[PDB]
Amino acid sequence: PQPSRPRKGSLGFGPRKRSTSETPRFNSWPSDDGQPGVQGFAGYKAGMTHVVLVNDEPNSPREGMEETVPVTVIETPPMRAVALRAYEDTPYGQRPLTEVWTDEFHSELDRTLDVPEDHDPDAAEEQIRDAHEAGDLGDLRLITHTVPDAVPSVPKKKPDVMETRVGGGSVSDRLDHALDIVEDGGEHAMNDIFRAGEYADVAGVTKGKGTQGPVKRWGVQKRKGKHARQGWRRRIGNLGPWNPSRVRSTVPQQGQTGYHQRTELNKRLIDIGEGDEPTVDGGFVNYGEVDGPYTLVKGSVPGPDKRLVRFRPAVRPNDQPRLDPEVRYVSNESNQG
Amino acid sequence: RECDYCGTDIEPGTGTMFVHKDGATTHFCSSKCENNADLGREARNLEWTDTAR
Amino acid sequence: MEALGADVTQGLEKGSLITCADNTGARELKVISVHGYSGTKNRLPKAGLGDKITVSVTKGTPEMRRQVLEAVVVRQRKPIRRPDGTRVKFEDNAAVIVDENEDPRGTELKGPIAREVAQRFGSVASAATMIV
RNA sequence: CGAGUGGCUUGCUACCUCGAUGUCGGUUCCCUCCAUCCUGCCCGUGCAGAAGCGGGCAAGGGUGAGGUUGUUCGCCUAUUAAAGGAGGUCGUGAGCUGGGUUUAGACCGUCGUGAGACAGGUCGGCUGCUAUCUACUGGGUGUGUAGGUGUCUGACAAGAACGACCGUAUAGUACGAGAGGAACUACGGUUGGUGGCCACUGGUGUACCGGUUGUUCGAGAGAGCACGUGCCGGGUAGCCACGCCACACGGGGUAAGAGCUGAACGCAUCUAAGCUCGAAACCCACUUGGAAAAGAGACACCGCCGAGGUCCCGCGUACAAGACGCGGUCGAUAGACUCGGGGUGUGCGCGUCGAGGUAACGAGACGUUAAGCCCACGAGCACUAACAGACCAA
RNA sequence: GGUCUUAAGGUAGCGUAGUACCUUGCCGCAUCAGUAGCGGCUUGCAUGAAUGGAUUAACCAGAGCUUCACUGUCCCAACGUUGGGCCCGGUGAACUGUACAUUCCAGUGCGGAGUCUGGAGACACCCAGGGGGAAGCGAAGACCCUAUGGA
RNA sequence: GCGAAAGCCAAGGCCUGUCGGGAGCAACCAACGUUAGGGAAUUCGGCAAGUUAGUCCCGUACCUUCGGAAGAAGGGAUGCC
RNA sequence: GUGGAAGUCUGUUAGAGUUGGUGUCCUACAAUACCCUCUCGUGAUCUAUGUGUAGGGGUGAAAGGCCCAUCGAGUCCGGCA
Ligand SMILES: [Cl-]
Ligand SMILES: [Cl-]
Ligand SMILES: [K+]
Ligand SMILES: [Mg+2]
Ligand SMILES: [Mg+2]
Ligand SMILES: [Mg+2]
Ligand SMILES: [Mg+2]
Ligand SMILES: [Mg+2]
Ligand SMILES: [Mg+2]
Ligand SMILES: [Mg+2]
Ligand SMILES: [Mg+2]
Ligand SMILES: [Mg+2]
Ligand SMILES: [Mg+2]
Ligand SMILES: [Mg+2]
Ligand SMILES: [Mg+2]
Ligand SMILES: [Mg+2]
Ligand SMILES: [Mg+2]
Ligand SMILES: [Mg+2]
Ligand SMILES: [Mg+2]
Ligand SMILES: [Mg+2]
Ligand SMILES: [Mg+2]
Ligand SMILES: [Mg+2]
Ligand SMILES: [Mg+2]
Ligand SMILES: [Mg+2]
Ligand SMILES: [Mg+2]
Ligand SMILES: [Mg+2]
Ligand SMILES: [Mg+2]
Ligand SMILES: [Mg+2]
Ligand code: NA
Ligand code: NA
Ligand code: NA
Ligand code: NA
Ligand code: NA
Ligand code: NA
Ligand code: NA
Ligand code: NA
Ligand code: NA
Ligand code: NA
Ligand code: NA
Ligand code: NA
Ligand code: NA
Ligand code: NA
Ligand code: NA
Ligand code: NA
Ligand code: NA
Ligand code: NA
Ligand SMILES: [Sr+2]
Ligand SMILES: [Sr+2]
Ligand SMILES: [Sr+2]
Ligand SMILES: [Sr+2]
Ligand SMILES: [Sr+2]
Ligand SMILES: [Sr+2]
Ligand SMILES: [Sr+2]
Ligand SMILES: [Sr+2]
Ligand SMILES: [Sr+2]
Ligand SMILES: [Sr+2]
Ligand SMILES: [Sr+2]
Ligand SMILES: [Sr+2]
Ligand SMILES: [Sr+2]
Ligand SMILES: [Sr+2]
Ligand SMILES: [Sr+2]
Ligand SMILES: [Sr+2]
Ligand SMILES: [Sr+2]
Ligand SMILES: [Sr+2]
Ligand SMILES: [Sr+2]
Ligand SMILES: [Sr+2]
Ligand SMILES: [Sr+2]
Ligand SMILES: [Sr+2]
Ligand SMILES: [Sr+2]
Ligand SMILES: [Sr+2]
Ligand SMILES: [Sr+2]
Ligand SMILES: [Sr+2]
Ligand SMILES: [Sr+2]
Ligand SMILES: [Sr+2]
Ligand SMILES: [Sr+2]
Ligand SMILES: [Sr+2]
Ligand SMILES: [Sr+2]
Ligand SMILES: [Sr+2]
Ligand SMILES: [Sr+2]
Ligand SMILES: [Sr+2]
Ligand SMILES: [Sr+2]
Ligand SMILES: [Sr+2]
Ligand SMILES: [Sr+2]
Ligand SMILES: [Sr+2]
Repeated sequence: PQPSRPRKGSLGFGPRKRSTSETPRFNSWPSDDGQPGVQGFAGYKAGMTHVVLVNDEPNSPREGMEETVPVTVIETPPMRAVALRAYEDTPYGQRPLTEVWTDEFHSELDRTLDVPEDHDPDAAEEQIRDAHEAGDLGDLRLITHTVPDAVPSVPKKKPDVMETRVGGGSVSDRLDHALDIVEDGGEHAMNDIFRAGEYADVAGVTKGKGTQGPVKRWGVQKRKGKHARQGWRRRIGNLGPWNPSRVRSTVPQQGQTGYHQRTELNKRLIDIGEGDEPTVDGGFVNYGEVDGPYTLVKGSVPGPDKRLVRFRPAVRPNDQPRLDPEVRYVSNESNQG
Repeated sequence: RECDYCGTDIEPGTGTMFVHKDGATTHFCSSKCENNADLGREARNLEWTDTAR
Repeated sequence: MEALGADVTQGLEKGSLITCADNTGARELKVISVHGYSGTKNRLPKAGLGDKITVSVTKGTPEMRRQVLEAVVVRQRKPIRRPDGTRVKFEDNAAVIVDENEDPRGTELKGPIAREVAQRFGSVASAATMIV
């Protein structure tokens, strides 16, 4: 009778093409509530290990008991909020108005940008504050970059640059807050933004797998029984009915799979530290050793080891925060074996 | 916990526990041990085992 | 149902033949259905530790044979995961015949039972000799 | 009895096609319709409750597994929130199947003097093609906007990114004589769907290590062949699912419906103007694509004798070509080496033992030996190789 | 009906059959559930004695059914091996071609349109792909009817 | 080894079942290896694949034309010194 | 116990054949091929060469099979434009 069955794969993550920027780009930011503050940070994926935690959930039958939890280790050294960009509201949406830069730049930012030699931070600030007076000011964001050099396991030195919105109290106050960070040198850390136990949304470009067929790429069945021995094993039944006389873009076909941007919601931050406590014996496979600022994210994170991952305060958390979970054990057993 | 087979310590958050027919219980640290046990080999007769050692 | 307290990889399907761990007179049971389950196209309905299932008696006493009864899976060969990460697996797949109220039809259970199961069906537990 | 709508059944017609548009059923994969089976929100009841029964809005999602039969259909079984129906050349054979129908062989019953026949039954019985165009899934090169780097905007576009269930508290409460027996709300979990990931468990692993059969190199040692591992055991990286993680609340506008104010019609009236509410449905929220959006975009800095770029070289977080990303002595990018971290399971040789045997000989055991062999990982380390160098450029 | 056509009026056996339309006949077995299968019943639409009946050990790449064992047939797919596929040197065909051709949604039309009408969309070229459409290519339809055709 | 069987090796013949080079070498296809738990649920149908296997000892039903059925079935053993 | 019969059994001995895969191929290696599975293999067996039967005629353990890629009446040329 032709039983029903959901379609193969989601139509919400396409087209399934190769990502334009390996550096993830958030398409949304948290709401403005608490004191002003940068709404995101970044780091490089290292690998996974597991930890043993004391159950936090006050609604759990296991509250207060040992619990093994998988963790992905992300090296999160300090970043540099190098500039302050202002957006003005226009009939055609938000548009960049101007930027306020600094003087102190990391020694290798010149591997990506044409660092400013002659800039005027006051004319820019002036224009911005004037825009606020006029009431045409759109959100405020910081031009941020990473310091790959601080991470030995990562070969690159060329910083990765991304823009991160600044949210918070009143615009006047966060505008002032933004200028403060920038002017210093822009140096800020994971602490300044997140606290262990909070929920973050992680974004990253998935592991690439080049071209793959419909079975792997879309999860369609393989031909079954006798149908698998006639010359077709991993090909779909048909590309569509007689009419419409065309192939719809909705039918599962071969193509690029992997290396797509993905934003994974509600990842609990288990612990933010520095040192080599999470590192693994023999070294993380295909990565290296960790000994410095790091963040332990609960579960999995998109991308291969070494890829740039971005954090943001969760924009749609399902649960309340239970800060600083008690970590009783952090596995350091070799990941080879 | 120690591996009821080779003797080494079992990394927490790891290993398997096999429940025998009569209700007994054997905690294995890895497949290697389980597999040698399945072959009918005794840990004391295998040089690489802590037990043996 | 009440949270089991462990992660289960169903190791049985509709049609699987399993051991009846009790003294009801039924020796072997065949899985016909899984309570509360609804699968997907082409998917064989699966059952594992803790599930209540409808069964038909394949081997046993004349009076029991062919009867269609309810039961509870108490042991399975495919591993399950406990909160602490350890996996647990049994020597066989077994179930216990139970009635409309989930009370064991038999008078004695044979072999060990999983703590997780005992906790969900207390009366079944209050009949077990060993609880692993 | 009367009036209609559909084009799912059947019939009728012979308009299209006989220099051929391959049958039924199934399968796989995609889109849709609503006359709604479930799920959401409602109205009535011969509505106490619980539950039924009937009706309204509503197509977001779901609608599954099995036994006979080629079957469609249908009958039957256990599950289920429910296991709805229909269109797409009765969607789908330049996709599959070939069980039925529908060639040639053969049998039975019936018919026929006979050859032979019979939507009667029965056993057997063939499925060609290297894609030109178009269509779509992905990947490039150019031109246009009109020197370079980095960061963005967001017109538009896609989504189900989420659907459903069980359980606990509420509560043995409301209701009811009792039997029976709710809800709001807050929680825990399961299932189907979705995206990603490998610490854990599992699979693989013709890297690797070991055991061992036949045979050949005289034995030993060490090896070849026995199909891309002779066979067996274990298994690293990697890849994977059977493993693990994540997948809203809340706004805004409505339908059916419940109402407010309110007149035509002094009254009344949810409606005519106005207004308050109100669906899993609509819009927003969230994710993904997106400067070729021809109004062809915005910002900052750098540069026009040089910013930037190409060739070249060492490589992969990338990869069918192309593309992409990193490093190039201001260096740890690759290899060697040594540590570390892993796999296997105790090497050759020698010494003791060894059932025996005059002796020769001797399977095998213990010791040396956590040995030997091996590693697609990490660290250290400039030892080797990233040299030398050529060119474009407002 | 308790003979009549046309000579006789179906005996032993077998029987819902490779023959039974009705039909998934009815009872039973077996299965959670069996239009199947086997046993029984049997008035046989339309069995039946060398148009041979019945029956049957042995035999069978003959048709149907059940059970034990086993298994990636399936749940639900994964990883690996060899040869191709992809890039490079060399060699180097064929099928097919009225023309034009970047199409999509509707409509119209000899009622089944890339080309007509109205809109929508559409910068050119190239690589790989699985085959929706060109009522795709291949063969002057083996079906059906017609011919004062053939065998 | 039962063997004119398999497998390996001589004498003898050959590298001409005659295009090569390159990418850890993707999708997809042809042959094929290994797959946890379930075990025919798949399908018209166990189609395909698999299971069993050589030899010796024990033991072997219905039925039968007394030949057979029969290697019925089922159970045990198997090297080296 | 001897004996060693059999249109007897197993058997890729030679040799003959072809159940299934509806596998590969299907502008092929091939106008009937390839691989695995499968059947026969002391006889109504298989096989070479010679020889005979000729077209409304042969030959046929019978399928309208075969008689030089064609047979419900061969092929060639002629009747014939
Ligand atoms: Cl299929
Ligand atoms: Cl079921
Ligand atoms: K026709
Ligand atoms: Mg590992
Ligand atoms: Mg481990
Ligand atoms: Mg199905
Ligand atoms: Mg006509
Ligand atoms: Mg056609
Ligand atoms: Mg309606
Ligand atoms: Mg009610
Ligand atoms: Mg829909
Ligand atoms: Mg059709
Ligand atoms: Mg077609
Ligand atoms: Mg075809
Ligand atoms: Mg084809
Ligand atoms: Mg048939
Ligand atoms: Mg004939
Ligand atoms: Mg006919
Ligand atoms: Mg047939
Ligand atoms: Mg019968
Ligand atoms: Mg007679
Ligand atoms: Mg004609
Ligand atoms: Mg005819
Ligand atoms: Mg004639
Ligand atoms: Mg398996
Ligand atoms: Mg089926
Ligand atoms: Mg077979
Ligand atoms: Mg002759
Ligand atoms: Na084929
Ligand atoms: Na078609
Ligand atoms: Na009508
Ligand atoms: Na709906
Ligand atoms: Na059915
Ligand atoms: Na058609
Ligand atoms: Na079809
Ligand atoms: Na076909
Ligand atoms: Na078909
Ligand atoms: Na609303
Ligand atoms: Na007769
Ligand atoms: Na025969
Ligand atoms: Na397989
Ligand atoms: Na096509
Ligand atoms: Na040559
Ligand atoms: Na005798
Ligand atoms: Na054959
Ligand atoms: Na003739
Ligand atoms: Sr269909
Ligand atoms: Sr960004
Ligand atoms: Sr966006
Ligand atoms: Sr085929
Ligand atoms: Sr069409
Ligand atoms: Sr035609
Ligand atoms: Sr409607
Ligand atoms: Sr309802
Ligand atoms: Sr039909
Ligand atoms: Sr019917
Ligand atoms: Sr039929
Ligand atoms: Sr017929
Ligand atoms: Sr047929
Ligand atoms: Sr132009
Ligand atoms: Sr309740
Ligand atoms: Sr009561
Ligand atoms: Sr070999
Ligand atoms: Sr063997
Ligand atoms: Sr209203
Ligand atoms: Sr542009
Ligand atoms: Sr009679
Ligand atoms: Sr006979
Ligand atoms: Sr036009
Ligand atoms: Sr192709
Ligand atoms: Sr030789
Ligand atoms: Sr040559
Ligand atoms: Sr292996
Ligand atoms: Sr079957
Ligand atoms: Sr079946
Ligand atoms: Sr035996
Ligand atoms: Sr013979
Ligand atoms: Sr065939
Ligand atoms: Sr085969
Ligand atoms: Sr052929
Ligand atoms: Sr034979
Ligand atoms: Sr002989
Ligand atoms: Sr011929
Ligand atoms: Sr002539």
